[PDB]
Amino acid sequence: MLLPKRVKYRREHRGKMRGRAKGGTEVHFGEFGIQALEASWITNRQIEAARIAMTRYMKRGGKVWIKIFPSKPYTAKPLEVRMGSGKGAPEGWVAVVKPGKVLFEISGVSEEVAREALRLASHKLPIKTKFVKRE
Amino acid sequence: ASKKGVGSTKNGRDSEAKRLGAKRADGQFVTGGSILYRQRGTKIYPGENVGRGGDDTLFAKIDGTVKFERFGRDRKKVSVYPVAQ
Amino acid sequence: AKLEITLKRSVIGRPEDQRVTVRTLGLKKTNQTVVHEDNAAIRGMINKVSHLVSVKEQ
RNA sequence: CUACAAGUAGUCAGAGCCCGUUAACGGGUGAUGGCGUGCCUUUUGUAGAAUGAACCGGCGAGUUACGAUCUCGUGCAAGGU
RNA sequence: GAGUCUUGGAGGUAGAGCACUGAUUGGACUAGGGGCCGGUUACCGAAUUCAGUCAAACUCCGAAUGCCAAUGACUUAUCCUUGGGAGUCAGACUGCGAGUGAUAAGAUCCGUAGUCGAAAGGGAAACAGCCCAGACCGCCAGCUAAGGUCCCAAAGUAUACGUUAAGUGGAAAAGGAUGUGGAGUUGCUUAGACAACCGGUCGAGUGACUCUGCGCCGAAAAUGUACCGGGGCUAAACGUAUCACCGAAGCUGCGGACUGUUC
RNA sequence: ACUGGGGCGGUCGCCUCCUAAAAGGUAACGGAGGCGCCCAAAGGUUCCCUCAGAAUGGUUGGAAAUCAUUCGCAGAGUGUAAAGGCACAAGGGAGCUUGACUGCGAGACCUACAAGUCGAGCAGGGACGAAAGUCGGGCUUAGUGAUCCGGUGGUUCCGCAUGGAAGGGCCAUCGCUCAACGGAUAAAAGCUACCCCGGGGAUAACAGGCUUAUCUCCCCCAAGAGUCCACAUCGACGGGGAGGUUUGGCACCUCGAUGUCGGCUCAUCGCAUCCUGGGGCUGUAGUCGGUCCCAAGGGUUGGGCUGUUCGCCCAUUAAAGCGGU
RNA sequence: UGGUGGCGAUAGCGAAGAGGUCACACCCGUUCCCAUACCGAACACGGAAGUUAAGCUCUUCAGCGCCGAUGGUAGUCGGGGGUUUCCCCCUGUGAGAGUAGGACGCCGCCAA
Ligand SMILES: [K+]
Ligand SMILES: [K+]
Ligand SMILES: [K+]
Ligand SMILES: [K+]
Ligand SMILES: [K+]
Ligand SMILES: [K+]
Ligand SMILES: [K+]
Ligand SMILES: [K+]
Ligand SMILES: [K+]
Ligand SMILES: [K+]
Ligand SMILES: [Mg+2]
Ligand SMILES: [Mg+2]
Ligand SMILES: [Mg+2]
Ligand SMILES: [Mg+2]
Ligand SMILES: [Mg+2]
Ligand SMILES: [Mg+2]
Ligand SMILES: [Mg+2]
Ligand SMILES: [Mg+2]
Ligand SMILES: [Mg+2]
Ligand SMILES: [Mg+2]
Ligand SMILES: [Mg+2]
Ligand SMILES: [Mg+2]
Ligand SMILES: [Mg+2]
Ligand SMILES: [Mg+2]
Ligand SMILES: [Mg+2]
Ligand SMILES: [Mg+2]
Ligand SMILES: [Mg+2]
Ligand SMILES: [Mg+2]
Ligand SMILES: [Mg+2]
Ligand SMILES: [Mg+2]
Ligand SMILES: [Mg+2]
Ligand SMILES: [Mg+2]
Ligand SMILES: [Mg+2]
Ligand SMILES: [Mg+2]
Ligand SMILES: [Mg+2]
Ligand SMILES: [Mg+2]
Ligand SMILES: [Mg+2]
Ligand SMILES: [Mg+2]
Ligand SMILES: [Mg+2]
Ligand SMILES: [Mg+2]
Ligand SMILES: [Mg+2]
Ligand SMILES: [Mg+2]
Ligand SMILES: [Mg+2]
Ligand SMILES: [Mg+2]
Ligand SMILES: [Mg+2]
Ligand SMILES: [Mg+2]
Ligand SMILES: [Mg+2]
Ligand SMILES: [Mg+2]
Ligand SMILES: [Mg+2]
Ligand SMILES: [Mg+2]
Ligand SMILES: [Mg+2]
Repeated sequence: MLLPKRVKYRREHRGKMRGRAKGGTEVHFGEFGIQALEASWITNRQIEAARIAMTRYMKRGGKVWIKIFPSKPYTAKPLEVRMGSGKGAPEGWVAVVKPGKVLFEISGVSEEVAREALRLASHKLPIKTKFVKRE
Repeated sequence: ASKKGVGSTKNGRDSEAKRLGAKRADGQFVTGGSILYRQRGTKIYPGENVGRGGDDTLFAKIDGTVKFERFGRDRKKVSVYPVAQ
Repeated sequence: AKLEITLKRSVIGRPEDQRVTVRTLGLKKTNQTVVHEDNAAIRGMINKVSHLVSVKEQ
């Protein structure tokens, strides 16, 4: 389960998710990839589900790149507490994903296999996505 | 109606804001003594007829017109020039 | 070169800065018209409140 | 005027009927039409499912003294009392 | 004094970037460590290097605005001082920028603009805070705003070209689908395709893919139809365009009162 | 005292950063840290200087002591937190010193006030320097506390008939974890279900409302299970909703009273259907079932235990529904 | 050439050449002033046998660094709209990156 080895601050602002992705909008390492059409937090749990789904269908053939890394911590308060008395404790890790971001790339399989592997992974993610090719 | 116990924060402190920055505009007439800029360190340097106080305050040593101006490549100064007389 | 400037919209519900500009053109009432010399000063005021006013060129 | 009507009770519009005045582009009543959630207090906000008053009448709350100060007025004025 | 134009300036946000700090992906590459003999391995690896991500407390950069001034110009009438008298120190919602929260709350807490508060009128069925707009009085005059024009209900059963068949309009998601409109790419086809029917027989198309408009399913709550205000509507819905008209206590007209300024 | 009711926990003044929306300012029991000093040089001045780290060589000696060379915007240092600064150094070294001066102070910043900050320049008398000049502590920004009262030193001041004195004044300075840090007193803890008054829906507990984390239900993908076979049945990792019966969050109505659990009596509504009616699929031979679809017409038991809701149990039943009001 | 200034490295690094009578250096000494936490290395005082090897000066170069448009894009003031964690439209404005390009110095004063 991906998370950073250390972090400077354990509790961060949630921030905002306006705009298209700054970078990573083209398939760069792989041949094929899956691109975000919508903005969302993607949890490290969702990245592992998506990774496994595509990797199993490829039969561990070829090669998968995970282009997002869940670096941003998010907090939650304990169940049933009142508001205030300091920020909640660190809960998990997310990657912020804006429209245009290529999330995964695949190489070393056919386009037919790539399409299906990435379709399967798409259903694990909380965003709409499009299959993309390198140029 | 039950109420879950809650913790505490170890934060909640901050010093008084120190009202730093520019106190007179470029092109404004000042009297001698007028504080031009309050700062930590030399964000801006003393130029012509300007002094640097013990806490890095820049002040006019004469009456005249304030000019903030580029000081070489990376730095800035502020100067005071006498009026045309 | 003169401009007939008419206040088409109310200043109610508008930011103070727009309200002030409207009033400084001498427009105190909806559908009032004022005449000013066409210049960069007045054109800029009109620009700032173009949504509130209408301009005939005399 | 009123027994097919849904009403903070009025208001504006309005026939009909009955009157006739401090004589006025009058008075009474009101089919029907439009609009319309009392008053007060307290509130971010009250038609309020918040508060107060059954109704009517009477009574019922910034005063006076002595000081201070300001404005205004008057008398006299480097004096005034 | 203020607005606007012009000119100068301070400042590190949005964005962006990786030059620093921190995080981080892949490749090349190995110092070193771990399995396995001073010897070797699909086990991890610091540095280096190539490429690639990210940041409230990163910045080689860096706006729009806002702010401080100067200078006249055009405009406007405020502004300052002293003294007398207060009230206020529970705010609300809306939009935008943040935090807290679960990027919940008609939540909470700041910033910023508005409205309510302390604002009646028109619209949003009804509805402090939304849209339009500020009520000195009178009028059985007129023009407009938002919002509207089949009937309730004032004004178009307007015009033109399209779309929708779901009462969608007139509440909802992942996702699912030969719904239907428009574009475009492309495989194959009278050297006879595709379907049917023993690779050959039969006579014009047939099959993918992308983008996009409008619909469909997903869609179960408690007194009674019960998110169109109702009737009802296939336009009386949606898109685009055009012109008429209605529509307020806005503006104008006519009459009256008062306040202020100037003469 | 603050307090997303109060109690309990935590906090209370000062400094630095972020939040803070590119002037300044700006909240929350928002996110991070510091302070209540230290230094007689770690101050002043004059003069000289350059750091981290790495590579390579070298006795002891290593990964790393001291030595040498080379590369080296700083990757160091700057008493201490952080930020802003700083390599003509504000960093390092040495000599001489005490300006870590007295009287002040045009003019500014900051600011409700009280305070707080900067300051050229003038005079006195100095330190360093050949001179120019710099010096009224420290790279900058924390290291602090009003008044009253009292102590100590100084004093061309006052001295209750006069001379003194007592005592006061003025200048200097000392005594506060007065830390709840603008300090109520020199001096202060609890219980009240025996309680009372004034108030508040400004503020909690019931019910309602908004929200829907939690809860109940329904879905998507399909890895697996199911001899084989994802989809009879079940469905991981993940993803999307609906509902508003749970626990809560919020504190919007009600504190000049909205009686508060369960049961009894009387129901009525929803359908996510317990039974009965009609069906599709089945890992449906039959009899039984499983699962999904339609369906709310009617029906849906009596007891033991417990205040109980619920639950377990006995015995039945076609069935012993789940929820709202 | 040497001294001494001003100008954002367009001035700098790096690389390859060229030059020295005078000037600037290195260079040669430690008696003297002065000097090294040890060292005449440096600083200081003196000298001229040597040398352009280095500094210095002058050419050439775009590898690094630096400067840098236009267009487009992001963002955004104002005004509207929506399917409202966000998005779209319109009059303005407008980066950063990237790039075309510039650039291996420009301007004084004094002395010889
Ligand atoms: K009526
Ligand atoms: K009551
Ligand atoms: K607001
Ligand atoms: K409908
Ligand atoms: K609360
Ligand atoms: K010293
Ligand atoms: K206190
Ligand atoms: K109740
Ligand atoms: K569902
Ligand atoms: K109550
Ligand atoms: Mg409860
Ligand atoms: Mg100091
Ligand atoms: Mg009837
Ligand atoms: Mg009748
Ligand atoms: Mg009614
Ligand atoms: Mg209230
Ligand atoms: Mg009361
Ligand atoms: Mg009563
Ligand atoms: Mg950003
Ligand atoms: Mg407020
Ligand atoms: Mg609120
Ligand atoms: Mg009020
Ligand atoms: Mg007002
Ligand atoms: Mg109103
Ligand atoms: Mg209405
Ligand atoms: Mg009201
Ligand atoms: Mg009509
Ligand atoms: Mg509908
Ligand atoms: Mg009209
Ligand atoms: Mg009218
Ligand atoms: Mg009017
Ligand atoms: Mg008139
Ligand atoms: Mg308290
Ligand atoms: Mg509490
Ligand atoms: Mg306590
Ligand atoms: Mg700002
Ligand atoms: Mg600021
Ligand atoms: Mg006292
Ligand atoms: Mg005596
Ligand atoms: Mg206090
Ligand atoms: Mg006190
Ligand atoms: Mg007892
Ligand atoms: Mg007793
Ligand atoms: Mg009581
Ligand atoms: Mg309340
Ligand atoms: Mg409650
Ligand atoms: Mg209630
Ligand atoms: Mg509140
Ligand atoms: Mg009552
Ligand atoms: Mg059903
Ligand atoms: Mg550029």
